[PDB]
Amino acid sequence: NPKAFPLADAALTQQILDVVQQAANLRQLKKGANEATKTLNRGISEFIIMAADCEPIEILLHLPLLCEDKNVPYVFVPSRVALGRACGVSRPVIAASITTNDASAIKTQIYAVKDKIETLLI
Amino acid sequence: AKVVIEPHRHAGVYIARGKEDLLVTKNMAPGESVYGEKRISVEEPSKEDGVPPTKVEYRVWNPFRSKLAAGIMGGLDELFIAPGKKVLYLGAASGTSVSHVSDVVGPEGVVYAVEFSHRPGRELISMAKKRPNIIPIIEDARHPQKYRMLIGMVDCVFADVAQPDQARIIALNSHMFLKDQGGVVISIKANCIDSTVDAETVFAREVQKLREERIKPLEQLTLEPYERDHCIVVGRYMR
Amino acid sequence: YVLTETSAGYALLKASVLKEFKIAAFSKFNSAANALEEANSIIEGKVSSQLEKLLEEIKKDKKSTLIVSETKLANAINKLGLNFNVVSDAVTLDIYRAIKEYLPELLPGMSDNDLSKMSLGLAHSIGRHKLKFSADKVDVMIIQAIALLDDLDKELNTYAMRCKEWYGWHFPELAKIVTDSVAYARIILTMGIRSKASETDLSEILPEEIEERVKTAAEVSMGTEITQTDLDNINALAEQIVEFAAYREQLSNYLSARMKAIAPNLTQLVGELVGARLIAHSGSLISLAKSPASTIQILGAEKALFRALKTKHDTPKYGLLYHASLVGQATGKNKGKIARVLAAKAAVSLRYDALAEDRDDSGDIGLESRAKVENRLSQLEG
RNA sequence: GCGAUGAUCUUGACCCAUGGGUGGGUACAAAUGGCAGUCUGACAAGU
RNA sequence: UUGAGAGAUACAAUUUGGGAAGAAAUUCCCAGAGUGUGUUUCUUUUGCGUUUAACCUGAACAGUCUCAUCGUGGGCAUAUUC
Repeated sequence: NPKAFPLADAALTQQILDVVQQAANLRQLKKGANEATKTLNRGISEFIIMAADCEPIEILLHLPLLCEDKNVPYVFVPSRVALGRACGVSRPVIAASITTNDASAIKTQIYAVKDKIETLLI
Repeated sequence: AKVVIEPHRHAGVYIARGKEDLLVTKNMAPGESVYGEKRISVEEPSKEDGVPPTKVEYRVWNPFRSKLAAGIMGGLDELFIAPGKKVLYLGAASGTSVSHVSDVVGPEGVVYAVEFSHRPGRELISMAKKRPNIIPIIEDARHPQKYRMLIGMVDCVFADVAQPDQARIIALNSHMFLKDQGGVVISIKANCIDSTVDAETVFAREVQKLREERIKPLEQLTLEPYERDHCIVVGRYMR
Repeated sequence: YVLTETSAGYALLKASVLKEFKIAAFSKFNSAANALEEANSIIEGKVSSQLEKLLEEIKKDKKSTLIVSETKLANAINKLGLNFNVVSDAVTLDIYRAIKEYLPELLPGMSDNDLSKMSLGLAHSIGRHKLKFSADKVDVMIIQAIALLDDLDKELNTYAMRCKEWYGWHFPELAKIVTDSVAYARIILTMGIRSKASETDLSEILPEEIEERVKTAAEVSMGTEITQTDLDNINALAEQIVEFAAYREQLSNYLSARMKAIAPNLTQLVGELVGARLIAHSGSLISLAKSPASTIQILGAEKALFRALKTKHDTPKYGLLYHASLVGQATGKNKGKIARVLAAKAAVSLRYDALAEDRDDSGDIGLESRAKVENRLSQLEG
C-alpha cells in the first residue's frame, strides 16, 4: 500500500512492539482506533501506532491528519496480528495509543522512540 | 465603546487599539469563516447625504497561524507586500493563510497559490470560488517551465517551504518570473531542514546560498517566541 | 528565432542577435478547449496545432535557428521535415523575460485584464480537471433540502387545516370520518357540493366502509350552502394541497439519487433520512466521518445527554438513530446494544464513502456490514 | 356662519444652545454566547 | 578538577552617535563602545567507565496467606494520619 507511509524496517518494528508490550503491562495503553481517536481529541496521547496492512484502509486515514493537526507523531507498522498480540488481546488490533505520565517507569524508552519517530517525519 | 484601528508601518496591515491588540487586514469578501473567525465592522462617522458612511470590514489575523504576521509583530521596517503588487505564494497546504494575503494585497493584487498536493487543493479551489483575486495552481513547484503558460509574472515571491533543496526551488522561479530588484521573502524552519545540530550553522549556510544565487538579505532575524526555532529572511534579487 | 509560450497565441520573435522588441508572427488560440489543451500541452510537452502552424508558415529566414524553451520541444522540431536546427541554450533570458513585459503591448486589443480573467477561468478548469471532482465538492445541497422538507410539511398541514376550517361550514361531518389531508383534498376536488354525491369518486379515494359513512354523512349534514365562487376558491386550494403533496415527493426523490450519489454504503445501511439528518446535524460529511463511533451513537439529543453528564445520571443511549427500522425492530433491552453495533459499523461506512475512492465506485461494501448487523441481531433474539 | 350626532383637554419619554442624541416593539442575519474534555471500554452466549 | 583558550551577566568609573533647548558652557530623550571587580558558559589538558556502572529479563523466597474497595469503632495533631 503506497498510502502506508512512513513505513518502518525490522529493528524499529521490534523495538516498538517491545515498548508497546511493556506499556501493555502497566495498564497504560489504549486499544482500538475509536479509543485512540478519543485520546487524540482529549490531548492525552504520546503517539499512535497504526497497522499498515489494515484492509480496507479507509477506516484509518483520518488519524494522521488529526495527528499533524495537534503535532503528535505516528508510525505505521506492517502487520496487525503482532500489534494486537503485543497488546495482550487474542484478536487483531489495527490502531493503538500510548498515554502520558510524568512518573511512569518506562519514560526514557518512550522519549527515545519518540525521537526516532520525529526523525522519521522530517 | 468601540476600538479604533490605525494603519501600521506598512500599508494594508492595520493594527487595532487599545483594549484589543489584534493585527487586522481589509476584508473584501465578507460572510466567510476560514476557521470560524470573527469579523470587525468599522467605519469613520461622517455627515453625508444618501447612504451612511462605509463600514470597511477588517478581519483579524494571528501570528499563531501565519509567519508573515509574526514577522510584522517581531519588528520590521521595509517590506515588499503592499496593496496592488503581484505575489507568488509558494506553498499553501490548506488555503487558510491565502485569504489574508488576498486581503492585504488589495483588489488590484493577484495572489498565485502554489500547490502540488491533491488533498488541500480542494480547499484552494474552495477559496478561489469565493474571492476574485486568488489563482490556484495544482502544479509541480520544482519545474517552472511546466506552469509558465498559466501564470504571467509576479512582483515578489514568498517561500513557505522549508525543504533542504529550496535554494534551487526558488531559484528556478527567481530566474523565471521575478523582475530585477524584486522582493524575496523566505520562511526557513530550522528543524525542518535537519535536527541533530544547532540552528546558526544552518542559517549561515542558507544565507550563504542566498549570496550564491544573488539574493541580498537586508535583514534576517529569528522571529520572537510566537514560533520556536524559525527564521524569516528578507532579501532583494539583483539589487 | 524565439517561440513564445502563452495561452492566447503562439508568437515567433524576430521583431519583424538582431532583435528590436517587436513581433515577427503570432498565431492565436483562445477558447475553453484551446486553453485547456494548451494547458495540457505545456505540461505534456505536446506539439500543439498552432505550434505546427508556426513551424509551417514562417520558415528559412527566422526558423533555421530556433530556440525553444522546453528541451522536449527540441526533439519534435528537430525531426521536422523542414530541416531546422534547434538549440535550447539561454532559455532563462532577459529578452525572454522581457517578452511578457510587453505582452499587452504586442497583442492588439489585449491588456492585463483579460489575461488574468482567462488565467483564472483556466485555473478553475484545470483545477476541477486534476482533482477529478467539482470546485466545491457538493454536499451542501442535502443540508439545504432536509432543511426545506420539514417546512414543506408545515405548510402542508397548515393549509390542510385551513381548508378544514373553511369547508367545515358546508360539510362539517367529514373530518371525524376521514382525517388524512390528501384524501380530504381529493374528495373536495372531485365532488364539488354534498348534493352531488357520486359513487366512483368515493371509490377512487377511500375504502368502502368509510365511503358509506361519507354518503350517510352526506345525507344528514345540514351545514350552510353558498355560491359557487367560494367553491372555486376551495377547489383551487385543494389543487394546491395535492400539488404540494406531490412536490415534497419530488423533493425526496431528488434527495434519493443525491444520497445514493455521495454515500452509497451509508444509504444501504440506514436509508436516506437517517444519515441525511446525521450529515445535516453534523455540518458536513468529512467532519462527521472523522468522529468516534461513540459520538455517532449519541449525536442528537445533545442537551439531555450533556445534562446527564452534569448531574451524574444515566446518559441517554439514543441520538438520531432512534428511527431506523433495525433499532425500531428490537425490544427494550435488545435495543441499545443494536444501537451501539449500528454506530460501530456506521463509522466504517462513513470512512468508506469519506476518503475519495468509494465515491467513484458506487458502493458494494455496506452489504457486508448489513450481514454482520443482521447476524448479531439474530443471536441477540434468543 | 362651532360643537353634547362630541366641543374642550390630555398617555411618543427625556435632555441641549429648524438642528442633535438616547428610550422601546417587530423582522432579518451573525455570535473567542452556553457542552469539566461531545458516553464507558473487555468479555458475554451455549454446554 | 586543577591547567589553556575563548563567551554571558551585573556595580562603579570612562566615552560617544542621534531627537528637543541654548552663541557658547549646560540641560532634557533614545542608542552604542571602553576600564576594573564579582557571578558564570563552552572547547581543550588530565584522572575514570577494572566495563561486579546502571537499567531490562525468564525470578523457590507476595510464605507466619496477600491485596483492593465500601462500611464500623477507638488514639494523636488541630486533599488527614495511626
